[PDB]
Amino acid sequence: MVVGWHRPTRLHIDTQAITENVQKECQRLPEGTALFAVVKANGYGHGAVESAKAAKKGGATGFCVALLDEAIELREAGVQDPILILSVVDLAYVPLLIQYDLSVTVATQEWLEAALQQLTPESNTPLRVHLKVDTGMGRIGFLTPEETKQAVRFVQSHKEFLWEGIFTHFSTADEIDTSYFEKQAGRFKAVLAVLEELPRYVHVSNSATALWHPDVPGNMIRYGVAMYGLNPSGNKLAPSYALKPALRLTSELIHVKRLAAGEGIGYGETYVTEAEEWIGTVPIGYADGWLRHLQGFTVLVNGKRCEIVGRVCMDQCMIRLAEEVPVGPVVTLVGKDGNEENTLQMVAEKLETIHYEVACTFSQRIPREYN
Amino acid sequence: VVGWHRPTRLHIDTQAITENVQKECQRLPEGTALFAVVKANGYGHGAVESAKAAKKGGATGFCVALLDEAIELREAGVQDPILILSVVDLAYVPLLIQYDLSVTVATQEWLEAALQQLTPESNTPLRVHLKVDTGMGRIGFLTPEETKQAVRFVQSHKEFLWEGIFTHFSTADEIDTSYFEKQAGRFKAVLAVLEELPRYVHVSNSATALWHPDVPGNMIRYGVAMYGLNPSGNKLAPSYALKPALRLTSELIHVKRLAAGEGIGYGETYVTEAEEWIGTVPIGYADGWLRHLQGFTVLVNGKRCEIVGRVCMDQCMIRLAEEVPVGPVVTLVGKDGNEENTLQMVAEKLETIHYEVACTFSQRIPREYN
Ligand SMILES: Cc1ncc(COP(=O)(O)O)c(C=O)c1O
Ligand SMILES: Cc1ncc(COP(=O)(O)O)c(C=O)c1O
Repeated sequence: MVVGWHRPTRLHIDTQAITENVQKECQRLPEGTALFAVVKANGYGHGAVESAKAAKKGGATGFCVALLDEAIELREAGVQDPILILSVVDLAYVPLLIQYDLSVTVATQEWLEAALQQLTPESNTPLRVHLKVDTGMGRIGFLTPEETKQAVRFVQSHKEFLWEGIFTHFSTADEIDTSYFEKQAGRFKAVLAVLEELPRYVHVSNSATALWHPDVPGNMIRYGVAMYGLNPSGNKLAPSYALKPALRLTSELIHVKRLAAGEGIGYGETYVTEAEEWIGTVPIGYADGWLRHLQGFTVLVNGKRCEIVGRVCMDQCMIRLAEEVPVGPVVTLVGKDGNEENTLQMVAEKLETIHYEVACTFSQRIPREYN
Repeated sequence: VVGWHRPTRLHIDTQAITENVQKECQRLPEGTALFAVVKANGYGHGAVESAKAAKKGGATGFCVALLDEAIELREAGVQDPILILSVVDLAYVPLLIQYDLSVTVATQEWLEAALQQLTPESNTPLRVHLKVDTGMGRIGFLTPEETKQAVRFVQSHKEFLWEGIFTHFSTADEIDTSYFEKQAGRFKAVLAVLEELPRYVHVSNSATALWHPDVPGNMIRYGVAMYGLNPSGNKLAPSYALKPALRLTSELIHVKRLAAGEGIGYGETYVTEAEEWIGTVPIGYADGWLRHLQGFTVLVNGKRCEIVGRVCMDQCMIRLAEEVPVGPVVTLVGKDGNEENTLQMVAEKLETIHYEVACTFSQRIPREYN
């Protein structure tokens, strides 16, 4: 697939915003605490490499990725810092981990026992492994205190290995009620407790934890959404410091026409003109990530809100303009214009999801520009 | 970034796309041509590999939405006619000319302006396809009086060619054919002022081709049907057996048994009602597998497995029946045993149409062909 360069639709990524967002968080964490920038899913749709480079200038000394291929892309970009693949890697790819000196998470001894084989008798390239203990997310990890204790000692029983860290992940750190959270921490504590040695990286925090549960054991935080300026808790809580939106979505009217009252517009004729109306055509559709369920949403033109009317097409949608306008004026889908602003949170709410998903859904067909 | 190292894949059955195009071509007046619309990267399946498959099947032309897309096709070796269905900014007229691409024209001014930039020259015309708006409400000339001036203008200057004219139906798949007839009537009008017609007079898409085969015109823009999807969703039965060409797969990468009353996934939305085996599948909403796919069930060893707990950005959890090890294949879309998952179903869950599900599957999921 290609990216719509010759089309007015565009995604603007304010890099400095990321940097600012990262710097400010670094300032609120102890001097013995590292900031790892998690840029998975192509930097949550903003672009990994750039998010990665912007995150570094802010104080980040490590990176968190979700796939082997994503960790490799960073290396290929010149990223020379620790990179942690947040999930289970296929044994068939162990050698790749050694080649790019990537850090992997381990969730079972089975993987480690098999990983040992296919691993040089004494390699000068030990495999950096972070053991994940699952005290509540229910996804992956050891359900120790005993299981981890066995995993760790096994990891140290072999020069082929090198355990960089041990971590857990909270499922409700963005929740008003903190009862469940406190339980996960208990399970993590119960469990470093059974050990006698600790790796260099003991991490448990994500954006939400870092913002609302600061006084929590650990020396390294995995900073995600917050660095792109998005409130990790939707609109349930206020960040500890003013985040700064890094994503803007722009397009332009490429056709403007007046329709008589009583005319149907779009598929299924879900909409019918109520009177003389000015309808403008915008070159962005669901195939670009501007989902169909966005119909009643309003975008910006010349500082005024305009209702998308009618079914959102695959490659475009229609907005009822306020007053007659030529084609060409810029249409702000996400971002500020005049006294009005469209937040990714707003789009998420219209879609009944979280901005996490909205940002990740924006197709690659939409060119991203960084400044 | 393509996740080639992740056990998650998208299987495109090109032979299927080919067969779908063929059967259409056979029930077609034959004299009438079939143009394969492959915008949005072949509706998520891959534009080039789809086009190529549709040509083997009988397609003698292509429909794209973006100038960029048309150039992908050309640079890929496609010498057949490529029609850009949207309006192309004037500043890119030279490129249309360069790659000899057909362009949609929905206004008079565009034509008058493009003329100046055109010639000055006497070599290759600008293949124009005029579009009248008789209902959709999107782009195009909205009266028969207009377009008349258009074709009149186009046929006057040797810079253009007027390769065709068309319109687009908005409800060609609704059981109620009311609004469909209206549009057909207006496009009828319309033609009923022109004393000549261009090489192509297209009007129908998947839906109308499948249910309104008797509508006038000599070429159809075959869209979703070639991909094996019911253009009406589940409202009408396809005029012929469509073979879906898309399949989505992955595999279990972590299996475990949880105690009763154990929470799973963000917000702790799911709680074990008793000891059970949970599975972890490497695919989440960042791949297009949306959060609202929560209650949905996938297939492993020919058995439904409910996706429990929240869907994460990169993966999700499923409840397994028997226990079992890591490695089994997970069919999110397709057949497995006697069970089957359709985009339709996936569409039903998300509460939208398969068109959308297809186009949302992230670039991060490797497409494999055969
Ligand atoms: C294990 C893990 N930690 C941290 C993050 C980041 O959390 P958040 O994006 O809320 O800050 C994610 C990223 O994909 C992750 O799954
Ligand atoms: C004008 C036109 N015809 C055909 C296709 C739609 O064909 P189908 O409805 O079969 O998907 C498209 C979409 O890109 C198009 O807009």
